[PDB]
Amino acid sequence: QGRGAWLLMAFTALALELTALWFQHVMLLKPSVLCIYERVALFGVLGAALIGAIAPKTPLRYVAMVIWLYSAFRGVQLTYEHTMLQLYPSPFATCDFMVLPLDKWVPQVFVASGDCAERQWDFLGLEMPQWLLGIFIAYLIVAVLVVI
Amino acid sequence: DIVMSQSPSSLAVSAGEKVTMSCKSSQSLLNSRTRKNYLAWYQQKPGQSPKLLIYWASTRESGVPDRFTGSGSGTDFTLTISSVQAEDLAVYYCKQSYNLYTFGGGTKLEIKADAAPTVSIFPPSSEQLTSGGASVVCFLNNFYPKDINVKWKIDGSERQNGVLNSWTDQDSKDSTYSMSSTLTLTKDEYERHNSYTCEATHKTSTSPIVKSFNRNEC
Amino acid sequence: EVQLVESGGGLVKPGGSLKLSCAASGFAFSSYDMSWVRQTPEKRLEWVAYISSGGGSTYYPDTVKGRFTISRDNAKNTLYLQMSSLKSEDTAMYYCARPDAMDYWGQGTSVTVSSKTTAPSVYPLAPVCGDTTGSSVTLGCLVKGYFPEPVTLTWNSGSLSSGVHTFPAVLQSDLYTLSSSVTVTSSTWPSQSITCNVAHPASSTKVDKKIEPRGP
Repeated sequence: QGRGAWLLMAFTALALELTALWFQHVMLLKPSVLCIYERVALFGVLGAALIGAIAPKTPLRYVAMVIWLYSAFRGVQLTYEHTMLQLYPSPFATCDFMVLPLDKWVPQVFVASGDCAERQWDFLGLEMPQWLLGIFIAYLIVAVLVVI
Repeated sequence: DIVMSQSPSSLAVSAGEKVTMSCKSSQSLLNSRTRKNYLAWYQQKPGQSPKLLIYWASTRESGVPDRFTGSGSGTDFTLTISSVQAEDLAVYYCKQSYNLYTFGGGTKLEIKADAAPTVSIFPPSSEQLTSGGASVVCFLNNFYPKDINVKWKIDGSERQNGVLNSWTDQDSKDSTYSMSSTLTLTKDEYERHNSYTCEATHKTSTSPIVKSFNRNEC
Repeated sequence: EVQLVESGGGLVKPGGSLKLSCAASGFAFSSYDMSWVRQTPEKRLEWVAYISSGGGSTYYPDTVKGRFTISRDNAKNTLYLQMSSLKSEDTAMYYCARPDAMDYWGQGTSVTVSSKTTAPSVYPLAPVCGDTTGSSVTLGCLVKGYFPEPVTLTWNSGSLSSGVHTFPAVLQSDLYTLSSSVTVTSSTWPSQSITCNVAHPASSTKVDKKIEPRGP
């Protein structure tokens, strides 16, 4: 309910969610695929926290909650289907396109050129492209709880 | 695409046995993540929508009796039905759902003691006649095995041109064939004689079961 | 509990068009996906279309891709298949199915593609006009000179269902002809009524024939 509280959550996500780009390479994973669409949910919720971060007090822009609520939920819907697409994959082994990027700094944060659901074996402790459902539940569940 | 191909086309069995027909697919049906074999088995009763039976390859579906079992893995699946009840007359179809949906050709599980055909003759209907035609039929209900030589008689003189049959595909409750021969004349040619009949010869005993009637009244 | 009744299709000419609707009833419709399976005259089984839960994506085998259109309307709970440039290959029975692996299947609308509809003639089959009482009286219904398959023969509005045989229509000329036996206790006939109902869908024909004994 203060600059610190908001900045912690904005930091924790910018940090926790940016780490996403780390290890990607040695993992022998690389392809975000649908994930780029989902990466968006991070700046959606982080956007709100970092924009509302101005101070969760004097500034009435509290709207930060709804946009935080929206992006946290929007993240769950897109991540959930992604989880389902593994514990339940579809008949279209083929990939989409067979039936707003670019930016002065670097396109890196987003990418899709590589391949489809193929070898992907992860083997890292307990996967990770699905742990994200719980993590977004946390932001959403923090968000619902503060505005109930 | 993937090609599913089952063998054999048909199976006979005496009611209560083990049967294991086979489904083989052109493409392996395994995912790397989870042994998940993406093949289903659908049973389809005579003149009915197929029913889901086994999915994934092993796992049975709400109200499948343990007796149907799904083994198989990779390109090599097998369906196995122990204790064949009478209400298991069906074609059994395998489907792949690994890349689009394809089906096997089907395997007809037709059931196996003999019984006597039950004939009954039926004259033309008034209106059929008064509308310019005449057809005479007899049903051969509840017989088994399939083979039955049904012979029409006009008082004793036996003509044939225009006598079209049909066997039901084996019953599922009672598990025995049926049949129906139709002698189909012109309106006026029908009163040429008087007595009509048809006979079976079905091999419960080749004592040709006869059932008759005679024109005049009807 | 959970039902599907597809319908609305009989005969259609080559290059033709025609749209079928699966009337869905008794499950959370807007949450499942929907599929459209046909079954050829060889008894063969081809998958035909697939629409996603929220009408979002659709998929088709290359054999109908372009000519076929799997829409849905979870307002009126219907699924739709809109067939166009109709090949005489398309000639099949058309099931509407449910996946989570088709777990609840419809019943079919037969659709045939050819170049002459013919309402079926329906004559009732009363037994020997002799009073000669046996024990288990069998009566018949006869259906003749129609196109195309199928018909739908029902004894007493579906109520007479136990103890009846309906023999595979045959192909004399280019008219199908089909018979129907139904046994039953002598107690249950003449006294109690028994009628043959015949439905030709591919022509709209609701012919009813009550089985009368034989007066002069």
